[PDB]
Amino acid sequence: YLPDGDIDNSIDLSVGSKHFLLGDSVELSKLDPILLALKEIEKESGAKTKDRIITWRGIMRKLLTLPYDSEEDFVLDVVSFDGQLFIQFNVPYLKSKDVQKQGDTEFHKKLQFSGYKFEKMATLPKPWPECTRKEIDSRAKSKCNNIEQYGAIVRTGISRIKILIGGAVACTADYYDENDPLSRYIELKTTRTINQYKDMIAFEKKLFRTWAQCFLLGIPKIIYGFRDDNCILRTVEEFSTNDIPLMVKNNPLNEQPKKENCYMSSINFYGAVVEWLNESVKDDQVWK
Amino acid sequence: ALFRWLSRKYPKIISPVIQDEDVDIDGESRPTRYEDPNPNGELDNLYLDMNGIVHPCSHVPETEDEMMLDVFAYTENVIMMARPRKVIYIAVDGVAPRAKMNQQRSRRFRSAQDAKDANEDSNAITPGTPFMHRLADSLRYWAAYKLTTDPGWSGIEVIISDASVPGEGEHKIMSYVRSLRSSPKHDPNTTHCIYGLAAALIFLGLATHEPHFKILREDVFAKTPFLWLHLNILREYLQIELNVPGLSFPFDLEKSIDDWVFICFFCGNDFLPHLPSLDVRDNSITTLVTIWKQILPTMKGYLTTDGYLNLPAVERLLAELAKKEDYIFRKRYEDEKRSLENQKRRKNEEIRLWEPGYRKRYYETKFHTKDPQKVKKIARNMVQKYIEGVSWVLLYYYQGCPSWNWYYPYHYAPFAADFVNLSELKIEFVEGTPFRPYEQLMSVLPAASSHNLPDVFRSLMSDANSEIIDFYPEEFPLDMNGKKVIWQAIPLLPFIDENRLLKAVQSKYDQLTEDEKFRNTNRSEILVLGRSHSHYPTLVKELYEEGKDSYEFQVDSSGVSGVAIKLQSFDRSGVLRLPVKQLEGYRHYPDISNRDFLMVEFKQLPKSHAKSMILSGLIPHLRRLTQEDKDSILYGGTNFENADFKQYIGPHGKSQYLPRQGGYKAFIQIHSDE
Amino acid sequence: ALFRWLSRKYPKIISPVIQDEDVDIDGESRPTRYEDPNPNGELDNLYLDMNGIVHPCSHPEHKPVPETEDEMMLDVFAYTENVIMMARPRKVIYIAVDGVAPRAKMNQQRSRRFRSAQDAKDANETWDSNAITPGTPFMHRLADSLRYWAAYKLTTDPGWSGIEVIISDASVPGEGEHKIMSYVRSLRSSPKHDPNTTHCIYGLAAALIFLGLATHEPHFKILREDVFAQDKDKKTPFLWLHLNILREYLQIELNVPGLSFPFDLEKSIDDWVFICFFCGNDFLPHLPSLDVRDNSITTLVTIWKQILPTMKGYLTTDGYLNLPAVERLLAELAKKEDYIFRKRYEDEKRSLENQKRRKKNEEIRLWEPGYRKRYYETKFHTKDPQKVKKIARNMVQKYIEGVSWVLLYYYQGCPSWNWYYPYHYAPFAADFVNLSELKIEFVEGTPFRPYEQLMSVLPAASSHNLPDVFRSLMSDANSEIIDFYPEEFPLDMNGKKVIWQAIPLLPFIDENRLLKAVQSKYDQLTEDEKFRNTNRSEILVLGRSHSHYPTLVKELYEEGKDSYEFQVDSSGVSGVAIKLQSFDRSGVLRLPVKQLEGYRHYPDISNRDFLMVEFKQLPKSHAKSMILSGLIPHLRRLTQEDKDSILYGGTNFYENADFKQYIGPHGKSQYLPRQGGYKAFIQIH
Repeated sequence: YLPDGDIDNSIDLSVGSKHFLLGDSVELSKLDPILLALKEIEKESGAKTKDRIITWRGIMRKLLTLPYDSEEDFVLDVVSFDGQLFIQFNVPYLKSKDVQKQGDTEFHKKLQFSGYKFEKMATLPKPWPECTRKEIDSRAKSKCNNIEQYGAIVRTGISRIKILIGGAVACTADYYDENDPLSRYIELKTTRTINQYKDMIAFEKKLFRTWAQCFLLGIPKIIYGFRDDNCILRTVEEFSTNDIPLMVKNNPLNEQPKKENCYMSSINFYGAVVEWLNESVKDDQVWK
Repeated sequence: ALFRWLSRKYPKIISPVIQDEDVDIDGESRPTRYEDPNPNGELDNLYLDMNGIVHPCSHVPETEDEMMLDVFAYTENVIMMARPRKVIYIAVDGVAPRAKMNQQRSRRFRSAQDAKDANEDSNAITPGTPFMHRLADSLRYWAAYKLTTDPGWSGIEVIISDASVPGEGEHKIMSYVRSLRSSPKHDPNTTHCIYGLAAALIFLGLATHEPHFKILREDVFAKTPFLWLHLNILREYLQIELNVPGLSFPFDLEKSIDDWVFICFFCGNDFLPHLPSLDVRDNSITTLVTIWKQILPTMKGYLTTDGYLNLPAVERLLAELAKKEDYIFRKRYEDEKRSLENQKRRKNEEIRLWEPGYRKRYYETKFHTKDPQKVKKIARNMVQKYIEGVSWVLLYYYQGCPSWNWYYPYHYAPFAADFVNLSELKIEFVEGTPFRPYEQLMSVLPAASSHNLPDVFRSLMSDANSEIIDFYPEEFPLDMNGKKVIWQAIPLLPFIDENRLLKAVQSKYDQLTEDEKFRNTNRSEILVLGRSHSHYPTLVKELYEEGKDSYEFQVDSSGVSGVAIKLQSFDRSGVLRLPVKQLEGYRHYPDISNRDFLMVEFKQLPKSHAKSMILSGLIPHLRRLTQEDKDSILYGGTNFENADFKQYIGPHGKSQYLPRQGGYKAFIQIHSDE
Repeated sequence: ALFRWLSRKYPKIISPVIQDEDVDIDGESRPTRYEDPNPNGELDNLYLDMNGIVHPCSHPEHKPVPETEDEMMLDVFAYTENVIMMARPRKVIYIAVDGVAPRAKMNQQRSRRFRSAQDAKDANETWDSNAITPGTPFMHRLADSLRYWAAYKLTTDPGWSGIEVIISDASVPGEGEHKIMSYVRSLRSSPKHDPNTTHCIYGLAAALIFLGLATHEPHFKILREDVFAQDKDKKTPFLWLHLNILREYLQIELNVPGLSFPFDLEKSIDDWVFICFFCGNDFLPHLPSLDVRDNSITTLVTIWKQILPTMKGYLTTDGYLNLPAVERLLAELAKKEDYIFRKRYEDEKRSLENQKRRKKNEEIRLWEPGYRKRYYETKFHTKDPQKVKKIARNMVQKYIEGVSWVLLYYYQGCPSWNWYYPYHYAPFAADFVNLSELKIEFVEGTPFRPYEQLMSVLPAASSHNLPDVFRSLMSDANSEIIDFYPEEFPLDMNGKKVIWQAIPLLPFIDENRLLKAVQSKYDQLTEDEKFRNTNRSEILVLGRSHSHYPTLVKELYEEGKDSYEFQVDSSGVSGVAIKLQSFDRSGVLRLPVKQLEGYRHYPDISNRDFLMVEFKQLPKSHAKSMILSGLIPHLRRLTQEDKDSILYGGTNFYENADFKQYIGPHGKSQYLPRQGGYKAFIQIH
């Protein structure tokens, strides 16, 4: 829920950073909730599901972004238990990343806090009709964190392999659609304002990453809150996940035409990676 | 009165209606059809205030049968004029709250004096008359005929709220419109139009906080012409006008509109007398607006929030109004006389408001006493009741009726200097239940309309030994205190005591007939659906096959939410017969069986505390107001048509937000030209 | 034009002068003695501007046309006697004559001077109006005329015992009302100054209203004849213009609530006066969007009201500008530029419509958008965008200097004798941005000699008054400065209504070369001319019967002292006195004007009954602006009626008692009873 008046009110995003919270990366990266969901669904089914790969959305997003966004390195752990695959991060690599975060400056902390704050602003604990003024106005005072969140588990499939992954959901557009929840899901991320060509390039890279994010989960709509360098929200723009490849391709200001579409190449690479993972390991093996 | 000022100050919110002619389909004399595109812009919902049609005045058919057909023909025209596509709400006044009884009582008693001088029926419109019972069934037949005999009425509903449903015309509209917002699935871009003549509609239209709203009425200063009244254009005016600079709290036009609507009720309404220093014709609204803008930066909060007052803030508002009484009163007295010598040179006294100390004379004469303690007691009582009235009215336009029995116990308004220490006052309301129509008839009909009243109750109204005969004087004092004679005359009458009135009336219901007893019981609104409509299979399958007593609703193809209840009186095989005898000179209306429509009892969602903020996912239209239009508002001070009526009125564009500053799309357009 | 707005907006300022003649004292309608009580309230000082009297052309409705100078001299004497009689001062009479005006001023009336020459040529195809200018032999005859009249009035009238008269002839440099302003400030720097001194200026210009408020002396008023009744032999009525009442109005009007700093009506008036200078003044062209007829003063005042609560300080302080503050003021005006220009277009055609039923190329079309670009090349005939940006920005810098220069000139005396505005037009208010970047400085310089100023304002058609030697340098076709004197000049109509308010486009005089040529001709001038081309000091004339008279003789004529600091005295005059070498103690003064029959022949008078001393003021000091200690306010003229009518009047534009009791300092307490005062508590009950 976000009318234009708040956008015109110049909401700050840096307020509350000194009360910011950060959870345990190793604890959060565990596949435990997905395992609980699998245990439940098997309990109703009474038999092992046909799903082959179980993992988090972030790893697959990284895999999609790999052929064209390889600015980071990673180590992933693979366990094939009971004939089904399980992919999670590497705990020593988790410790290394935590050390790097300790070495990281306050810039990243402030930016991630601002992102969580923007998520806080444009969200409501209850649907709009049943809220009250006290809930609406006191949003800026509630302390944010990175522990409590809502996530969803989705079943998909590429080529001939069924895939069962999970991911966090920012919020729903208007309410919960018990018949098609994916239709009403909305994702939120922040970005700096756009003034030069480098701004369009970086924005397009972020669009590619977020498109991978949502399209893997099938989220139709994506919204950014454009904040300035002072962590003050300026404007908000809406996009649909289907229109993103066309918008990038059909950009009237594309001073560098793209002779090749990266979306299809990324999907082909992801399919090849899935085939490689399904074939390389047979049973009861651990790889890296 | 207010309409003239609105036209003068805001010119662009009024536009003529393109009634077109018979030929619309690219010439060749093709008669219009309901499915043809509307030159006035597409519309989703239309709400009808049936009073403007049932009482057209224009003093004339003598029998009911003559005018019912005229009503049907007239209503057919206006529906064709606007062409709603989703819903039609038809509202007929029920029993109004006790507060409006006194105002309605004065209007009727004055008409009694009008008849007496005419000696040297227009009173049957009130709810509870046999004419209402005939009219209520008359609407049902008309709705059924139109649905089953028109290809263009396949997906349009009709909701009927006759005199049986408690509440007045606009209040019925207000409650239903708010109930639509209570459902989380409500489409924000639903366009609304409402037809009526009362000047309150402009204010009530802004209470919904639905930008896609408009009001339809005929040209007062004029085939009869009609004038559109676009409120979304008006919102552009108020947003520009009511944005004062230098604020300690963020600007919020949604709360500003509530404040602006609020002050437009001190100037005048239909529940409380206007303040002695205020008059709409004297441009008193601009006086309050200037004062409200001036004082606002000092305060920390707005006057009202979702219909709830902020007593410390409002006490500040009229504090400096007390600083302008003497100038205002002297202005009137100086100008009143000055106009007299104007005609003379060319080819009230008990108070002398212009002279100082008017406060003593005013209360002493108007109350026939001069004890300072008595005046002090009365004056303090005056303020407490008046603030309650303002509190009661403001709730009545935002949260439905908060009290069915409250009324104003005095004939005059206290001076603005009297409202002090309001925060110490305690305000409480009891909702109660609305009166039965027969009780309402006795409370508002004068002594010269016993025929409309049931014959049993006729004795208790005109008997010399009747226990309420004191409530029925043939001749009454006329406290002029006004322009010259009768323009704002106060019909000084005793206020009806409920206990005396209610005890007597309930002792006479036994000897009545079932037709009258049935006519003296509240009901609920009905809804009729077309055979080809999407919900027709759904409702029948559940309310007539599964045996469900009731069935809930949500936002659907029609756009109507609520609760559906099977109508016991409805027969699946019955045939509707036009109750009015078919006269001549009009189209014959054949009887229609129930195989082509369904009638179901209707209800609204449970009441919820409404919030006066714009809904999510809304899309705004374009803007008439250009820079020149804007400039004339800020710096203009005081001062003395069909383009884009198809793609402009509705929700133009597909983006909820606007392309500004650093937005990606906004970057494209600004760098497209360069 | 402004006076009309003052009359219509502030009603109670004006009050008729009680012109009483042959009062029936004790049943005898004998002529009123000068010592008789004044029905207009007692007055202490009186400052006279000789411009408002010596101008037959200013009032050509009648037929004065004095052929001989003697007629003018005697008519001036009679008029001055009448005006003093109806004024009745008691302490000091100041007589002021225009001197060599500052460089920023004569460029204005040089255009005005040429208009008479331009009209004379067209009319041709009475006395010389241009002869009223410093440096002519006429003033040299007039200067002696004043002194004789001063001596005669003092030595004969019994009531003039305590009066002192100060005469500043045309020889003394400085503009007319500037001298009064400087003199009053000099009396301000004396710690012994009496706060309750009642002053009065006799003038005709509307600028006196603002110059009156600059002094911040509450007991003040201006004497002026009825302008609106003279047009619609008999004694002309005059109007008292009580400034002290105007102080009451502005206190209520300028008291905007909700300010971050304490209210100060004394400080506000300076801001109010400073605003009244954008709308028009003799030194700078008016802003394109500002018209006094359009009530632009009210336009600025409203803008000043809203801009004030946010702005942490007043626009001006003791004659000095606050550049950040003024910049915000013009920004709000910049928004109204488009709107203001529009009405001047419709109201123009609306006026055109009405007359139909009753009976340098312009073409800018200001009412149309984009006028800001079109304005400059239309006037400057240059289409280069680069030049326009450079020219406009530079031309704005001069305008800010002018406002700074003008404001100092009315508060701290003349700041510069050489600055002038080098452009014929004013910039748009939107062009005033980044003001704080600009640097403001001045050079005091020295005033011109009268002969230098004569030719620089006189046209080529009036060289007869000017000395014959210099005529060759200004009339010969081969003169090095003949280009400065074109017979015909282009006139800029500027889209006005009538030609007489056009812009006489003229070249600007090159000061450096002009003086060099002139200094070559000094050696050929006579001694009489050289003396008349030398600046001098003021003259103070004191009567023998005056209380302070023996002191002057005791030192300047017995002790041989060269100077003597007068300081405050019985008359209130302060300064330095210097013995006059020209004056003779044993001589007799004779009237240098041939006597005219029927004009009350004045006998010659010896020097034994008066004294003349060269006079000087106290040294210049940085004068502040706030009321003095010990001041007693007058009785208030407003009782809650005009208080409301000015707070909420908005538009009010649609013979009374004597009101003399509202002029003097009623009461004796410096403060006033209020609330918890002991005297107040006794008074209440």
